[PDB]
Amino acid sequence: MISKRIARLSDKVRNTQPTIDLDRARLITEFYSRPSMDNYILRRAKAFDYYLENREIFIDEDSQIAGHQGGCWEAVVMHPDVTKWLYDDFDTLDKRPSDNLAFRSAAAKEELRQIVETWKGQTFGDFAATLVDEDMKPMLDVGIFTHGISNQSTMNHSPDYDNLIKRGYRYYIDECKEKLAEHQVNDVYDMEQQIAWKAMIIAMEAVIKFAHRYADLANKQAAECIDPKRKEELLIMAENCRTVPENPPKTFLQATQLVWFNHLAISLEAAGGDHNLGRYDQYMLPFFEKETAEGKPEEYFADIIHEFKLKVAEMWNIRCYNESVADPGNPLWMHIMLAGQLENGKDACNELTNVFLRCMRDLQTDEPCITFRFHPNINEETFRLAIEVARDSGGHPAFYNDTAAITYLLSLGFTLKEARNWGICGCIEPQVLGKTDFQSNPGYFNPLKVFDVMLHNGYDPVIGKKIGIESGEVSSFTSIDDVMRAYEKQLDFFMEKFVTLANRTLAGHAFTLPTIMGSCFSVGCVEKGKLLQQKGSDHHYSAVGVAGIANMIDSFAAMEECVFNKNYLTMEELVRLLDTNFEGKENMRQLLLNKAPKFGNDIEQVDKYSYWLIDALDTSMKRFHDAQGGPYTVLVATQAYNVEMGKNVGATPDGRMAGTPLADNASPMVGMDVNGPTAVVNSLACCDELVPQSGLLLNQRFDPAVVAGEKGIDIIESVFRAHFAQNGFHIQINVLDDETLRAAQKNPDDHRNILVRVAGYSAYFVDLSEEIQNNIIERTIQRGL
Amino acid sequence: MISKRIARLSDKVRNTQPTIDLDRARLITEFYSRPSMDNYILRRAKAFDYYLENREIFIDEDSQIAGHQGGCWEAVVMHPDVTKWLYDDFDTLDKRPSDNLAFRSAAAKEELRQIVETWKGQTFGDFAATLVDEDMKPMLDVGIFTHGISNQSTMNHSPDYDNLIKRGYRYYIDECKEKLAEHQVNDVYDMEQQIAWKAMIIAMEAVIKFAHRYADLANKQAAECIDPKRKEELLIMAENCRTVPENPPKTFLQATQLVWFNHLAISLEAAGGDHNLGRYDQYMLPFFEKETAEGKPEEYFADIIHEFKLKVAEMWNIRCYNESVADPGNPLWMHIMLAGQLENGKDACNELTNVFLRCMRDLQTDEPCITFRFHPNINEETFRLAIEVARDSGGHPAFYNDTAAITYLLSLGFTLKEARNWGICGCIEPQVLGKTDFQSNPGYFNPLKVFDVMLHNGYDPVIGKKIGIESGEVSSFTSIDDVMRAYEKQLDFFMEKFVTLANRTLAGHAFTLPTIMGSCFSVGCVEKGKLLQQKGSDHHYSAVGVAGIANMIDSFAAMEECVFNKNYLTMEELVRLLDTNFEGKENMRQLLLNKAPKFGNDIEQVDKYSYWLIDALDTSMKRFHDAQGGPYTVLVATQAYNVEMGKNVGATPDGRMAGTPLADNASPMVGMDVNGPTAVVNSLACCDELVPQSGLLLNQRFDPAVVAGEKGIDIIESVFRAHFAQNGFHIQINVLDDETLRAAQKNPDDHRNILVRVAGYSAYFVDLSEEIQNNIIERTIQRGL
Ligand SMILES: O=C(O)[C@H]1C[C@H](O)CN1
Ligand SMILES: O=C(O)[C@H]1C[C@H](O)CN1
Repeated sequence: MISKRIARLSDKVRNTQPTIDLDRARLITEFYSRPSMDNYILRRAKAFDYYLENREIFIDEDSQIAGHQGGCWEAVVMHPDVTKWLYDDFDTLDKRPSDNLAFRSAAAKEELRQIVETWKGQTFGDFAATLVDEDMKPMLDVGIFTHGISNQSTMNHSPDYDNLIKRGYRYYIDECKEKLAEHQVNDVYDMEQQIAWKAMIIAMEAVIKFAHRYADLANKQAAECIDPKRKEELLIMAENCRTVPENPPKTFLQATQLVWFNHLAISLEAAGGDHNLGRYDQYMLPFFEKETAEGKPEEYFADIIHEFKLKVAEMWNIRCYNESVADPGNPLWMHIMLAGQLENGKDACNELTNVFLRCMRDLQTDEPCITFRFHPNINEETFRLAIEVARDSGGHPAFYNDTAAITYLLSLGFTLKEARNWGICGCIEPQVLGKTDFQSNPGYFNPLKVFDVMLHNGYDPVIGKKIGIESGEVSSFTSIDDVMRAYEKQLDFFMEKFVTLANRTLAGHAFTLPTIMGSCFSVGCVEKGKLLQQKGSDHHYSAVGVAGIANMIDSFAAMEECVFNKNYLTMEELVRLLDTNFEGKENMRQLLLNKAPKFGNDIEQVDKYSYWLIDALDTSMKRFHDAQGGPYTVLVATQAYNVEMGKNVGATPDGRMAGTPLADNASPMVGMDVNGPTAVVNSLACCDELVPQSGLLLNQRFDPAVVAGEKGIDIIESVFRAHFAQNGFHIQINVLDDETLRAAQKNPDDHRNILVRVAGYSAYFVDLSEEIQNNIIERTIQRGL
Repeated sequence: MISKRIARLSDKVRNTQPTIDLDRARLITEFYSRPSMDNYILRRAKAFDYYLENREIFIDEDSQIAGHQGGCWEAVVMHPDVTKWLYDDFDTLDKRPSDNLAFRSAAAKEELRQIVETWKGQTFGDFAATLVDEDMKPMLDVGIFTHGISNQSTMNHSPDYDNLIKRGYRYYIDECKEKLAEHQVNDVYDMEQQIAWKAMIIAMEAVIKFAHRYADLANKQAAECIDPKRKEELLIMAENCRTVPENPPKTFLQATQLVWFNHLAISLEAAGGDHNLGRYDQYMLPFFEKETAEGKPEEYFADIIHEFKLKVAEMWNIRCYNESVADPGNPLWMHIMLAGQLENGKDACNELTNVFLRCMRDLQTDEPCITFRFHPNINEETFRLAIEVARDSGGHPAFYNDTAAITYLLSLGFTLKEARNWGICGCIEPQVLGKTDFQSNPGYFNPLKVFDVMLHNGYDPVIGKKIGIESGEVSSFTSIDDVMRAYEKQLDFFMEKFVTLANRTLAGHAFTLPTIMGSCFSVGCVEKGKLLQQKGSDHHYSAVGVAGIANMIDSFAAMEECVFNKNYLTMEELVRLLDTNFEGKENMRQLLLNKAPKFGNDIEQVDKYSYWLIDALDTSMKRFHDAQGGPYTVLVATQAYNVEMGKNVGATPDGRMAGTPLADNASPMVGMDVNGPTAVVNSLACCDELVPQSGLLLNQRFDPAVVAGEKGIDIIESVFRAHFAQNGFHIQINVLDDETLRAAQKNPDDHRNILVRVAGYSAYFVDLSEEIQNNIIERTIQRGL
């Protein structure tokens, strides 16, 4: 069904081999090699300007929208200034098991040399490493927590697109100028406001210059164009790129061209991801409505949305070799929000919502993450449509409950009107578009490794050493309640090592690594004259990535029913069994696995511990604030860390074997949800899903035959609405066969469009490692409920 | 009668040609050329270490103290990273008319030209240039004021030698380590403290490593040394440099080695000067007594004090070609304080004060400036000795009244015990040693130029632009009071412009240019974890250098006389008189010249205006605080700006002619004090000399025949004590023959040791330009009072 233009654009994205680009690396390295005493924030604006002035740019034949990250299709942009892993991990850059990257031409050496070696020891990531105390290094080694935003900028940019779409850069530039002219330096620290406004001005004029570069390219190409239809596309492009982003868009294409330009510019200034694109069906609606009444047909807009979506799919955010194994498929976590409600609470679904969903019906892209906002008065037509496409084309959208999200946000200090205008930076975490500086990556926390360390009263078998504290020798435990307290004591100590590292790191950013473009249109920054790292936003909070709950819940139900009720074994016998990885006593392993109930089967005796753990985690981290004064929130998600962190957790009492992967995110352990998906969501409702203010990341998988047709929607819609009626937040669907997934393993070339939801992002199954593929195939296939 | 060793050392300093050095310029430029995202304060510290690990060093055979700025005698260390003037003024650098410098090879181009080109547009001075508003540029151009600290660091450092000499660097390193260990980063700005302590550690361990380079070098020269006296010196030097500044010195020579290392380290980290050396006769006394008890003769200390004084006289602080002619001779303004009171108010003189004065009797060096602290209980021997030496030698103990300084410092928020430990950074401004961060260079202010603009109701005629405001039309002045109210409005306008620019600049240092070493032992910095620029000292205040006062006083007298009293002309006629430089009306200029009283002759009619003017400038600047929260204070001192600011002021009503030098500093104008030196100090008594906190700089010359014999060290007291009882602060004399200073121009190489006090600094007359020489020769010669 898709247009021929979109079929070629899609093909270029999906099939051009991704090549490492040296434009940015070369030009940034040359700018920072000019000695300077300019203040480092002004220097960084000026380095951004210099890079956008000299980098390569192309306009592909089929493109109606100007701009790519590179000067060729599928360029992979580099950040040797920020990323220290580009030194340690350099040799595997073009041999990865998750991220197919190639050099263009054995200018692998221009980068080995002239650049990565030149930066040795002086990258941002090298500064971040100096903030890690000696005791923390074993903690990081065995995977108790990770050191987030230590090789990326603070990322997670949420531009005020609702207002930017009406104003254009020149509005904010003039604001900074007006701010600058009435501002007095009375105190040394007042220079901060001067630097911030100036830097933001320099950077906004930089992007305008960048757009004018595409306009001139477009215009030269137009002069040599014989096809009248293309000649007109290019004169319209050149005209668009002289109008926008500097000025308000006049047309639907200009509005998309402004948002893309701004998105792209943010992507290139600093290493990082997770920037959102706002509520496209909302801020775009005046343009669709106007030009539609002018005669333009639905497909005019469809092709633009498709090119727009493909602009994002082409982007990369390369991470250290290790984050690329646990984040396989390279999530950008760049959301577009659809549906939800307006300020006054009435339905926000519109015609453009449907136009967009019908595009996804015809062509799905790995990114962006499409975030569909359910609410009680959601248009039923539109809701079921979104269900249709999640099952059919597969991949998107995930589904989100406005009533749960607005509760989280109000509990975080937002007003009702603000809460109604929420989106995501990251996997699933709610936030108020345009007015939040959400830190999605302080790091991850591994409750199960902490438990492992508690089962040995502070020593770690894996790396053999004392890294925790004495929470209590295991023989002294009278009850499940006694071991709960011993855990809470170990959890409290490690939660505080982690928050110390995270607070230190976010503070260091404030003295080394700005993000100017991402500040410009975050509400607060221009008004206060403070970039994001200097507390520019009115709202900061940090989500702790809690790597799973299922294994902890199950190993605690297993200890209660098998150690303290039925007394099948003391606890010293369990550590010996666990230490010895069940070598021999595999009869006993089956006792723990079958004789005690497992999470996700709507079994209150195991389900009671979900409430307990979410609560201790919330309580433990909430005795601190982050380095910008905001709360620490609970998020349950592992991405591929269930596998990678699992590799470092010995045998757990739930029956899980040493080094085997954990459950996936907040879902039950593989094989244990034997009672259908209404029971899985019923189990998650014992967490008190109004508590974790940055969400429970939930994966569900259905057999495509059983959820076929129109009654098949009714099954999915029921499972959904039942989740939401219990304050469920997020639900995420794969409608995929066990057999269909092995066919793509044996014959990847014939199944290069099966799109899987991994965690809070989607990826092409053939792009994923074989180890990660089998971990997605192990997921439970719900046959109904 | 001075030791052969001190004669040789003296010759090596006084006669080796200053040659521009490229170690710092080379090594620093090299370092800032390695790209780095490290924080710029940490980077500076590491830059500092790197330079100290690779600069050339050398040890003269006649030296017992290690360390020089260069690897040869009289090296001139360059600061291309800071000084913007190095580009625009490169060409004249080696053809200067009051500096006299030379390149060794064709390293003019070799390196130093190419190095400055590398830095082009990226020096600290370039960044400071951005802080000047458009409308301020004409004001700078015609010399209404000066952009202070725009090509230097905040400088003006004042180490806590009293404690340092007892603790060594290790004490402070360990205090940084302890504080770091306790410190939590709970807010982003808490990282400031981490960065401060770490940078101070790096910088102090760098100076220790540097000391070791000298130990290793001295040891090496010991073993090849065939003379057992010099061999023993070298082995002492080596043991010394393994001891200081890391640890508390144990000996007079070590205490001196420590002081010199610290001073020298500060001078090399960043451009600038005005660092004081403390009360040497005080903190050194325990070592002198213990070693004199042990049989060391006076001559042992006399030769260390001499070499130490020469170590400082060898130093350079190169300024731009403009400052290079208004500050002729390269003032370093590095004071050693002598005498004064102890904490309890008792006389602080001791044997070491005399030993020190005896050295100056025998050998005077241009720097350090020596400030003798007089007070009502001062030892009569010591005081009269100090006078003798000021007379029979390049006058160096200038004289300062403790009662007047302790009054200034009390009005500045200091305690009585604090104010007794006072010294100078700058020319004459009082501060509390170890506990003050005094800005001696916010910039100068030209009240006479402001007066010009007032006479033209806001216009500057030379440039024809209305750079000021509407003071009022001169044709409307009913009274001398009307003119005074007019000048006040103009003064307020330009004073606010000046303060705006100085405040912005001092803010600028706090985001670009640290002074780490000078922060280390400033009380407050290590305690608070703040370098000086981040408000580390408990006391910051800023002296506005007011370019003279005499011409203003005389002009207002001349106007009250000839315009308003005896109606010789009207205000419009006076203006035309002035706009034409008195052309064809020399009768009239003689009227204003002689029919109206002048300043410095104890005539109340004119002297009443000195109170009004000093009050107006104080009141006007007290509307504001500096950027660190401290007050602005008045410093009446022209330096040699009376020539270079003179050239931008038209004829004035006191009879001075367009382009003509102003009166020098806080003195009366050439020719006007005709009634003796005792009357000049009575005239300055109508200033109310308790009001200019930071002092009026007073120059007085005497005919050598008159004040000879003991009826000089009896008649000298005379004019001294009567200045002090009248609350006089500063009384600094030069006793040159006037016929001696003319013969010393025809035979330069024959009067190479003639040292004149030229505006709070002191220099050898055969090192000044002719224009600055013939102007120093127009100072009133007093034949007695
Ligand atoms: O690493 C990141 O980008 C964030 C994404 C997710 O919200 C949790 N960690
Ligand atoms: O320019 C300077 O270095 C200071 C010195 C003295 O206080 C007058 N101004």
